[PDB]
Amino acid sequence: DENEKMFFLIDKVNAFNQDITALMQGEETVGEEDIRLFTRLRHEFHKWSTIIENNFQEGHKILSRKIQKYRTFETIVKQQIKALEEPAVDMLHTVTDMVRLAFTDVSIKNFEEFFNLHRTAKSKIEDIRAEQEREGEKLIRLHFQMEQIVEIFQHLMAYHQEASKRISSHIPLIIQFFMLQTYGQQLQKAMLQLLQDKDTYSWLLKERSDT
Amino acid sequence: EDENEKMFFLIDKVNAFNQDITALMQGEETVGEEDIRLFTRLRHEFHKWSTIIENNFQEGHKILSRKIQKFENFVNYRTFETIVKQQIKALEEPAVDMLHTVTDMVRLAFTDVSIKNFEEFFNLHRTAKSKIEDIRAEQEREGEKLIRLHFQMEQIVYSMEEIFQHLMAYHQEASKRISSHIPLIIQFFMLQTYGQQLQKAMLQLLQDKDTYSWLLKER
Repeated sequence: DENEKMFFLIDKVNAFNQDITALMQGEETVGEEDIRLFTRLRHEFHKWSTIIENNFQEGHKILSRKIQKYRTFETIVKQQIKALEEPAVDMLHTVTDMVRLAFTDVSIKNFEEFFNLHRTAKSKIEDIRAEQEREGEKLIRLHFQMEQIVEIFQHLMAYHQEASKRISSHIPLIIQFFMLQTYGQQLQKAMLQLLQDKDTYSWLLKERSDT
Repeated sequence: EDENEKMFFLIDKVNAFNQDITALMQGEETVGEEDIRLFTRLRHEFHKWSTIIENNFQEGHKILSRKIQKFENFVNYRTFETIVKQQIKALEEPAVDMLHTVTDMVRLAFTDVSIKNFEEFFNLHRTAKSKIEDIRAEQEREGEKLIRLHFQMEQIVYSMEEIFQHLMAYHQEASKRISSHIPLIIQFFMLQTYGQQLQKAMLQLLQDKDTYSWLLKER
């Protein structure tokens, strides 16, 4: 029956989507010395937090060296904030890569006996990545644009600390939102779309025994 | 040339107006005998925001503590999480309200700079007002979008007592961010960007030489 194919496909798509959801919620099944995506992301954000602290302490010592002598002074705090922008974007890319690999490994676990479905899954994984990574980057860079709005040593290092604190938390937040949560949700929706064209069901369900 | 005289006069008027907008953007404008500067009035609004968020947080802690006691007399995790989620969601419209309250203050500040500079130059005055209003619309739409986006970002997290401490950890972290990032969004869009775009829109009036006299009409 046409209807039997449809329901088999609903099942395959829906089990894949359940696996993507577990990934998005930090609760996927993993191996003994393996590690969960969510932990991999968290380690990366701890790294971010160490970078931010390196950056604050260097700014501390630069500002000291110039204060041994005003808009010349604030330029150095703002250039110190600015120096986090490309590392912020670098971390966007490294987090995206690990999410993309986890999603691809889910395609593999679910669709390794249906190569046309695995190929189609992967193609959505790449399309959505491109779109969300563009948007992710956009908002990271807007945040740094925003940050560029702010005896004097205390007024400036108080503002350096503030900026450093916002960056520390907000960049990870943006990255998770776009590159795990939105990426994941949109992938699930792009897979459910495969149910629209019932003339493609037989191709999606083609098995290895007859390729 | 009497043409040069004319352009010089218009550049002086536009510059004086633009330096006044800058004075507003930098908390330096001159204020009446017992008035408060625009930048301080924003700071007072953002202090109210802090309080709203603190109250929200303590309200949320109390509501959650009580929910736990009532049950006491992780199958309910989805039920508890909903309480923190809904406390944070309740801050969204107030966040947008503050956006509107603050942009009104800035629009009025900018309009009074326009009155002060251009009320003997009616065409330049109405031209400046129409720019004040078009840029309000544009930046407020953009600020609201970012505020609302921030709130959907927040709807992602990060014994019976460790579920409490977990969910309350999340609430505190979200509270700090909302307290800090919403005023940042508002100030960036509706004072800094608004101010900068207005100034650029006024400089655009120098493009058309044949309009200078009409701008300078002083009858």
